[PDB]
Amino acid sequence: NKITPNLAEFAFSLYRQLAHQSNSTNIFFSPVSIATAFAMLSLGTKADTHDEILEGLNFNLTEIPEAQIHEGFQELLRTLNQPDSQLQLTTGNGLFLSEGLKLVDKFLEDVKKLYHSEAFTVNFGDTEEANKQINDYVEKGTQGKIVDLVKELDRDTVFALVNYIFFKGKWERPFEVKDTEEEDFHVDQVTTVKVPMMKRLGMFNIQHSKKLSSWVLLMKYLGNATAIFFLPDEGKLQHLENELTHDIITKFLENEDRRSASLHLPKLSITGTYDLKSVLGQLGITKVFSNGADLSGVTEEAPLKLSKAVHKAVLTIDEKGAAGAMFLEAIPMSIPPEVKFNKPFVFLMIEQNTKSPLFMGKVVNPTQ
Repeated sequence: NKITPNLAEFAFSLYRQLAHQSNSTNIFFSPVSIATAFAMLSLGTKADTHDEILEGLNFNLTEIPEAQIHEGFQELLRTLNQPDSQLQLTTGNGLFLSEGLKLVDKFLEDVKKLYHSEAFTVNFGDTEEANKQINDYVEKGTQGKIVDLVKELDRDTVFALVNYIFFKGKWERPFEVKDTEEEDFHVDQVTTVKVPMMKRLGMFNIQHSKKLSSWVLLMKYLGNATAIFFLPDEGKLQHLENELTHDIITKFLENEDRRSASLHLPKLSITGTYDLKSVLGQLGITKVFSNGADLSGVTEEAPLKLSKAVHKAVLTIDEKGAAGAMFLEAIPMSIPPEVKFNKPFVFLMIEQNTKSPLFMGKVVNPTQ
């Protein structure tokens, strides 16, 4: 897991930029899927174009050899795509290139073999049909979950990247649907809205963190992932966002102690759609999107730039997800603390093998 600290730093850098853009929107993105997509893209780039990409993913190229970078990503892809995965994690990256380009066979091999991704040739001279084929690929890859992803291409487009991911996890210790009820969600300190709220009395990996001024809940999925929910104390959301570090996360993941709690957690159906050109440009990745791009590993003779790059992540949290593991947790008599995720909170999903940050986000209003 040599690249996990870099991915964690990329997650935070990406998160802190989005939360600065808008402070009143649900955030949800996949640090892993975005970083995978552009590490794969870097294989077709050279010189500064290449270096800007890996540095933008929080890799110090003076310290970590590039072979270890791509080895880390491909080992991460090996665990996420096990055929016997209960993770129910659907992700894909599509490269759409102008059919008039002479593509380097080495790049297409690396994309399909090393990164298990997809590359398509399209006639960008028909800009509305190229857009349809891009949206059809995402809709077919998500079996109808993500529809009409790309809303507009510009006529000069010759190279587009789409990165999607959809997660519906199954809780190892599930909630009962009968106990889900409508509850208040404090969008601010004087305002509430009603949302469907799951609840369960059980033995939770849960603690209050002085450092973060937050409650910290860890719940395991069926499969190889854990969800971490951060509930900030009153007026402490910005403090929580500032203080998150990879080492603080690791200590939480090492704790296996359990205490009783009456947990209230909203059902969630949230999506995030991001312009990676704009977003990753703020993180230093710009030349690959500019006329000066060195994409000579993709095509040798003709000029090329990445004209379009979109990321869409979809999350569903509910009670269960297809029956009968039958865990019995023993609940002590004492009064269990009431931990209600009924105000803005942050969350992070972690791949259990690599400790990689599969997702990160913030819920400011479950029914936005």
